[PDB]
Amino acid sequence: TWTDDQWNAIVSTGQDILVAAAAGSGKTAVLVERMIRKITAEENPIDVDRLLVVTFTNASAAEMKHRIAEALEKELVQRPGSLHIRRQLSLLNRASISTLHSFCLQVLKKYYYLIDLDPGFRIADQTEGELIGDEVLDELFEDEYAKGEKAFFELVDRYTTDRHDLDLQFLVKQVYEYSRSHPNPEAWLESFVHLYDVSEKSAIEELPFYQYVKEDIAMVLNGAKEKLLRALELTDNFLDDLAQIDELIQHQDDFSELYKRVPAVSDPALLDEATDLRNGAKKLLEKLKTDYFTRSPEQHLKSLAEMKPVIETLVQLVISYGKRFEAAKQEKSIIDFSDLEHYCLAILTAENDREPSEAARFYQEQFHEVLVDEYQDTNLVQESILQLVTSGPEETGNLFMVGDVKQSIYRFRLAEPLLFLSKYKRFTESGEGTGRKIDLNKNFRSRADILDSTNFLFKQLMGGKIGEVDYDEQAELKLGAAYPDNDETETELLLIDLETVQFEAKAIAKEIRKLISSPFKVYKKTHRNIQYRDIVILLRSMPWAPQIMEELRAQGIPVYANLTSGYFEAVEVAVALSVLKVIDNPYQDIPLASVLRSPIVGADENELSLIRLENKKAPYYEAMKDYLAAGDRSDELYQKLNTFYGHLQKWRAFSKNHSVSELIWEVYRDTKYMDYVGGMPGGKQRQANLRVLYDRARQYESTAFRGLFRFLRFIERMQERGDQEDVVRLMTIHSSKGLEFPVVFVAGLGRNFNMMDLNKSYLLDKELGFGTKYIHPQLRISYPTLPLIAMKKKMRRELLSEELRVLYVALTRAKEKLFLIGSCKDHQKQLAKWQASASQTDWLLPEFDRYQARTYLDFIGPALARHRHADISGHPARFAVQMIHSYDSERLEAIRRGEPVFAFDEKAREQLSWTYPHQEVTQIRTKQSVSDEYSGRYRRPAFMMKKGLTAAEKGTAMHTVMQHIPLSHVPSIEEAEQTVHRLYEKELLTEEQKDAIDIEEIVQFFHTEIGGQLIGAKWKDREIPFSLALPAKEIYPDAHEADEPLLVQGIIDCLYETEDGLYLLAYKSDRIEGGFEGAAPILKKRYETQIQLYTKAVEQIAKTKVKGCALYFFDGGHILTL
Amino acid sequence: GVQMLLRKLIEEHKQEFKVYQKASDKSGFTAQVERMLTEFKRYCLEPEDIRRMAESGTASEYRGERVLSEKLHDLSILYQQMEKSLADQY
Amino acid sequence: KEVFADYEIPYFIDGKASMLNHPLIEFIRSSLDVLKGNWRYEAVFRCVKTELLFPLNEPKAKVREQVDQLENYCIAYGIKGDRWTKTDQEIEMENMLNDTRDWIVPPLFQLQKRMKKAKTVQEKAEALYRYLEETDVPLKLDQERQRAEDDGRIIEAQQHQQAWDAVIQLLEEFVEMMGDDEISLDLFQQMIEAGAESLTFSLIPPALDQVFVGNMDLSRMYGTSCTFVLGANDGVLPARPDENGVLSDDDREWLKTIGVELSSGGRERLLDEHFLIYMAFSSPSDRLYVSYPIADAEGKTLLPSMIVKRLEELFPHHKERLLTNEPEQVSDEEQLMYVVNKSVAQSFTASQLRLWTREYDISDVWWSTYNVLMSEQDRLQSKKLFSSLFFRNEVKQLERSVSRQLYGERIQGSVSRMETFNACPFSHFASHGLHLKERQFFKLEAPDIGQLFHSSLKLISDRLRDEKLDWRDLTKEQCELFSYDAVERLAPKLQKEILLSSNRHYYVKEKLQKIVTRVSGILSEHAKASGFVPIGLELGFGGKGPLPPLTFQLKNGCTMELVGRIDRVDKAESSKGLLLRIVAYKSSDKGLDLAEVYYGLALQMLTYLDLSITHSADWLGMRATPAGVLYFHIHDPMIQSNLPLGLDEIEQEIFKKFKMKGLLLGDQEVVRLMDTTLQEGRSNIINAGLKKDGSLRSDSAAVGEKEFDLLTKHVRRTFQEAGEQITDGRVSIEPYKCAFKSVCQFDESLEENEYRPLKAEKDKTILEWIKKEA
DNA sequence: TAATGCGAGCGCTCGCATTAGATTTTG
Repeated sequence: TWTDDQWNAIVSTGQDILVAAAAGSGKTAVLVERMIRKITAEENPIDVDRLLVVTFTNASAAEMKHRIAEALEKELVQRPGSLHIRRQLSLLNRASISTLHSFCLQVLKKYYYLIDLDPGFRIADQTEGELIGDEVLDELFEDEYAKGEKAFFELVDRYTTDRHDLDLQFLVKQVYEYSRSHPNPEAWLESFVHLYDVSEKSAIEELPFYQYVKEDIAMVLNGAKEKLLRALELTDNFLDDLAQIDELIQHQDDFSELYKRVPAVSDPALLDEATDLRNGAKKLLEKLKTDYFTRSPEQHLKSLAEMKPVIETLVQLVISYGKRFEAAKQEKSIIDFSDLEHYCLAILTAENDREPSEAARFYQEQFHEVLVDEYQDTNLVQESILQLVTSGPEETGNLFMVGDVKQSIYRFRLAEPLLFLSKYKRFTESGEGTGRKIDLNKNFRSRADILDSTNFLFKQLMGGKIGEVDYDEQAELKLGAAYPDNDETETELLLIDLETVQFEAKAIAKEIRKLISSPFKVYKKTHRNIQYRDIVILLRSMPWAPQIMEELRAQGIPVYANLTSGYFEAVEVAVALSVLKVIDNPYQDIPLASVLRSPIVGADENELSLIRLENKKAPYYEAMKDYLAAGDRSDELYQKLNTFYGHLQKWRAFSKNHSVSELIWEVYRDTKYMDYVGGMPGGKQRQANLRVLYDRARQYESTAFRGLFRFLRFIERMQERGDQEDVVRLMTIHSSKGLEFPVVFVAGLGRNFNMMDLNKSYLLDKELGFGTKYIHPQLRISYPTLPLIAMKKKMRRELLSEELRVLYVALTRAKEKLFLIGSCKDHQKQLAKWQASASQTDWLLPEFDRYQARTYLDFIGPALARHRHADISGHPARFAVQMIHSYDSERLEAIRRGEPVFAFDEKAREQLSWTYPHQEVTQIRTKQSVSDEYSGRYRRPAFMMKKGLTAAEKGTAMHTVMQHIPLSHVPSIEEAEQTVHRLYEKELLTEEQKDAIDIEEIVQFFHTEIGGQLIGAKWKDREIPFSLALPAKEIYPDAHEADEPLLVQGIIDCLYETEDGLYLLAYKSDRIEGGFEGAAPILKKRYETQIQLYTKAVEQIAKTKVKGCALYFFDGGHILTL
Repeated sequence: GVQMLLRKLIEEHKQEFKVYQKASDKSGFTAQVERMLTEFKRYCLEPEDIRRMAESGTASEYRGERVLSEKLHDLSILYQQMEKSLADQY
Repeated sequence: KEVFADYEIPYFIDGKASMLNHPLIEFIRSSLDVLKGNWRYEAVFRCVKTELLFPLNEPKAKVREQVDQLENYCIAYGIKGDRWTKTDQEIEMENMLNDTRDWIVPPLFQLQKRMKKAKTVQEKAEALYRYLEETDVPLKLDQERQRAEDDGRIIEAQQHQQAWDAVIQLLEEFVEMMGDDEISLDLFQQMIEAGAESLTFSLIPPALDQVFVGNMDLSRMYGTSCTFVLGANDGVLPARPDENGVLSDDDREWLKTIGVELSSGGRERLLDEHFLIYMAFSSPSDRLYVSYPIADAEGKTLLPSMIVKRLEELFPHHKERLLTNEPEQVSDEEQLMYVVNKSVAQSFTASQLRLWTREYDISDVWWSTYNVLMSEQDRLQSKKLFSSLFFRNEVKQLERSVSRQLYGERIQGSVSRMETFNACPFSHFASHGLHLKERQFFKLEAPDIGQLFHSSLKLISDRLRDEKLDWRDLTKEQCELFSYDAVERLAPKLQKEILLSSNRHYYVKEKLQKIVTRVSGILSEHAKASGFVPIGLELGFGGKGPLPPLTFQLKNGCTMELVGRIDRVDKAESSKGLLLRIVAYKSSDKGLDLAEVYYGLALQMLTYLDLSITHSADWLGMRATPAGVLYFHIHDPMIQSNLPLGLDEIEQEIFKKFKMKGLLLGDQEVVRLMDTTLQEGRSNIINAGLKKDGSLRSDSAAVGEKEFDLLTKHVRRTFQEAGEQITDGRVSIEPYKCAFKSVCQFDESLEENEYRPLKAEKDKTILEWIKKEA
């Protein structure tokens, strides 16, 4: 069965539909069912190709195709005689089920000629793409420095940490990358200045950015009052402070008035804690003063209007960059992933004087409906692409989108969930003349306590400006699971208060084994213990991954986290690169030593120093050779070196005729480094690291770069900048997604969020555009600009909403059990801070205190306190808190030298001594010609060479004629010429070949005894091809072992039969006269072996016999018999 | 060698293109045309045959037909100009 | 090719092999690049390292030794473009660097002449060929051909002269079609470039006994017993309709209905997939294997194709096997299939011995395999391999005979060298022991930037004394006028004239200037306030210089003559007598961390002070007391204020940014001598203050003369205990809580390798620890 | 960036200046 909501999503049509699908909604299943209906139904079925389904991975697309299959055959068995359904089964491979990028590509390949894009264009990976960026960038900057424009230096001096210019080009990249998130990048870039164009005559409360200043001031002022009011409840001074504040609240609207007021006017337990709530006022009111009111509204205006010239210079720079960047790609027929979407948008839009081009008209026709998953993570460009292929205005139309804003965790990639959310507010639950929206609340996948815990937390957290979304019913998760009633399913929180991670990782490890030893069996299925693989520990970041992993392996099962970088500081990698470096340029002291001290060579520290002693001034490379040359052979250190120096020269030569990936593999097999590395701690990961180096070289040979040198820099660039088994899976929350686990640990909750984004002298924003500090290079003074502060106030509450959703995906990835591990210093006092926040009724915590949030803890803690004010505490959620003080043999030794002392003892020894019985033949060529690419046996350019022929070519010509001469009778000199000419006419002979023929030497043969015998014959044939099978050794005496037959293939020039027997005839253009008496013996055995093969070929194959063989020679017209 | 020739033809005759005028520039367009001509020969379609087809779609209003004929037209130019430089001596 | 090579499985591949990796193809390509990109040294060496440019008859060995050293030279000096076309140690070297470029430049240079010269194709095509012939590409190739055969590789030997034919023909057709058409390198090269990509080696002829590895489309087979089908993944096997060509599938589909039949190409091909899959599946007589990878080259997920499902429909009870490089995941039987070869046996068995020690029960097939490998000739090799089982990166102590001849007779110490040893004993051994060098680059590093400021400061003084002027007498005008000249006289001679190499650097010039100009004005203001007058400047400490070397005597023949550099020593007369202090110019923010001094990471200033103090006696004829150690921050600061300021207050804020950090003496006088402007409150010149009573504030970085001699003596003991360890030949690897890190190979997971912790200490805490020492 | 110190002015306040203390997420 289905839900009414799922039913709605499945069958609803006639307009755009937005499906808000909560975690475990079974959206996938309903998505499949929907298409299945339209495709396989009685009324009016449609083909799969008439649908457009976009997924965020090709894997999910592929999985989409499989279910669509599964159900198709099912519907096919029930309707065995359906021609249409069987056809659909064939369309799944041609159908459009893919990522948007995968679609864009299909579009570019089809309509490439509409823009300027090379077919067979190549998509560069994000690495080389940026490598090309740095390149064109350096070119641009150099040009600007050299051009000496005044404005440019003003920009440089201003944004560069002078003594250094690096910081500037990052800003340019940063800005450029941002603009690409817009349907019209350049326009948006020129939109920058519009903000900086003001006057002291301007209304601040009017312009765009003040919207966030207004709201900021509101919160703080109110947060002050509400923070003071309690001080009043605690029980004259608070009133003087309060009355003043209310006074400020009266003028919240007037920024100019605030500049007048704000700056100027502004039990031992409950007694000393009430002074803190008063200090709160001061602190809040003081930060408010410094932020906005330290300098006049008029001063802020002038400051901004002075920056305009700079902003303009900066903009045109980014634009010039983009142009050069695009040009560089074009040269190399290259596009980015950005280009993929923009070139698609270019094709879909043909604007003249905005027109949905003919290309778009095609897709609007083809696609009866379009389905988009994970819609909350859509960008503006994609959306404008979607609206471009979707046919019809919103009220009608075929746009179908599913997702959940609450699960939007990728805003740092510039995805805009407001797009999804703006439609959700614009759409009605019914479909009356508008977009139909549908909610999927039922979670068929998770246990009750989870949904209750997750629902209880975010009810008090997600909302307003910090949630961006109102948390309510039709939003709250609902129980659909049939999980049997069992306990110990209560959500746990373990508060523990460099070693931080240690105390936190231990605690986690503990209750894990508490789950292992104890049963806690996970579940018409059956119960089963924890396999370790059913428990997962989610971190928000991965600085702790390596540490946590360690001790969680120190006791019990190992830990598997999917590590990203730290790859270049990995020892294996360092050494491997060190080897490649020495192969490139042996003269590198450090890289050379790196290899010599690695297990690859294994030189002692004394041995290393012993080497230097030979030559103290020369590079370490020469010091090494100097040791070799003079050294003695029975020397161990010498043996280590000579072996290495041997490999080096091999690798050196190997690389110049092979690729980098090949050179790498060869080095791995020559040194057995990859094998060796698999035999040491964490060797499994080490081997992988070592083979991703190989794969990266593979990726590298498809790039616009080549050679070993470049590869080194390539990898060097990656450095300088960016870089079934049962086990605890340690991974980031962001990587969880549709993944799920019976038991989930979410740790590091007592740690700060990353706000580093809000530090620098500038910020980028979709709406407000560019924002920066006021900077005067000559006066050496700078300070935050009003837009800058506004952009930070906004960005802080948008970053915070994102984190709350990151925490929302974490708790929802749980099936049965949830563990929350946080950390701090003083337990009680924070619970007192938590108490302070937990007072206000209405469920949704104070909008300001949630704003002040820093650690995940500050979200949970207070939202948790009130629990264990009727429904709040009474809410069916189970929590378990724990306050933690945070303080509480022979075989190896045999292996170390010799061997130990089994069931397979006998088999193993045989297989290692085994050889291939027929191995001697495995290298021998099957077909061997005697004169097709399957057989075996200083040229100058024709334009720079002689005007004539070579002995070879002449001979080839001389040969052709003999084989075309009529054998009816003896030709005369002219009868021969006629033939030669006809061969010329029919193009069996080149003009050169024709003029090269010596007719006398051609007619001469037919006057010989042999010639006349050829003429007179019962039967004749020429140019006779043959294939003879011989035992392999009969040709190769070297390999005697195997008797397999090989094919010798050639052409017998001539054969003729008389009343005597069959005779063989061959013509040879061999050089003779320069007597022939003395050449005969030599010629005889130059063609000796060849003629025997012929006779053999004839005698063995024809089962007849060849009596006599003759060879005619054009030089003097000579004949010898064999 | 055919592509080299083609790149020469796609130069001069470029401005007679109804569709690929912009795509003629690109070096990956020569290989695409080279492949199309091969197919034309293998399937016994002479330049005269393509010209013929090109004006079968000319002036019959189904967009996609019009475009198709326009590309068949450009190909026709290169096709018949290739056969003209390969005539009798290649 | 790689796998079967290791598993010793002979094979035959349908496809041909590209020539883009062949020296001849590379040599040509990179040659055009040489003259196109205006002689980028990267391209030049790309050509020279195909060694087709190599001199004739000269032993290649030495040639590569020279080519490499020439490369290193060009990398550090940024040699590019025109720079090419334009005693004992020096000669040898520079007499190589000329010879090398002397045979490299001409053949490649004379080529660009002919090239940029010729207008049409044939003549540019001709110029290229003459570049090949005059360099004897044919000859040098033919030679290489032999080496390949001598080493048992005839297949590789064939491809050489075979490569030559490809190029020549490439030109013939080029000049045949567009020969007399006019063209210049831009399009010319691009055409040659596409020519290379198309080039192909001859198909390798089949052998009598091989595994046939081919495709699933136009490959043909006969009498096959066992057939393996690879890549049965989704979107792969039923190959998604390829999108290529000039005509879409709609165009072709349409054409059909007009009575014209073309190649299928679009959706028909997909219908034809099942026939080809059917022909592949029915190919073998005995066995059929259908396999699909789960992961991806990079690790993305891969699903099986619908065919596997269709197969599981016809064979619903068939189990599917699991191919894995982790033997422990399979039964003892399959585990016996890994021992096919010695190499592969070794590779796997090593990985098994590892996992076993991890308390996992491994199959006995590997123990049997182990004992076999230990019973044969190369037992040693496998022994070295298996030694990985217990590989703790371990450092053998330096013997006595080694360290004595390595480090030498006298250990001529350097404060920095001592810091280095105290940072990591191994790092010392790497730099001063083995004398290792980093490849030098054309980049201007941060360190050698400071050397500029010094040499500018030192230069300004000389100018001042010449005009009989002092920093105090300077005007804002002169401060700029003087600073700029200083860089002018220096800039050219700094770091391979890199400041003159590009345009960005000549903007870095005036930058380095504006900074010096501000610091010059700061020193002036500092001098009009300070009562400390500079005694000596850039004082020769140790070796050959003003002072004597400070010597160290330690047990077991330990002679340490350490040398150094004293930036500045200043003198001030007080009622307490003579006062001395040291000032060192830095680009950093802070100067002294007492915690950092305990472990001997910062010995610079404290050691400089001692000498000045000690020798002060027999030096000038008076006894000195330490005023302290100071660090001057050379920079052009940017102030950040929410308070609107006038140029008056801005000058102040900028001024305070140069407040000196360090360690002072804790008396009212010394403070007032270093800042005579200060009466009450904070000083902007030095980190100290005064309460109304005349006592200095607690915030003061000042300490008693006792604590100074305490820190002093501690440092003395540090040069001692660390001076002996060196002679004792200690190379231990012990980083704290590097350029030689790739030699260190420090691995924390690998046991016995530990990070020796350093604690963050309230100055007094360690000030207390050093108290307890003696 | 807060966040303590340390001085004053007058158990409260400001104001100056240095110190500490942690820091990413890539379907």
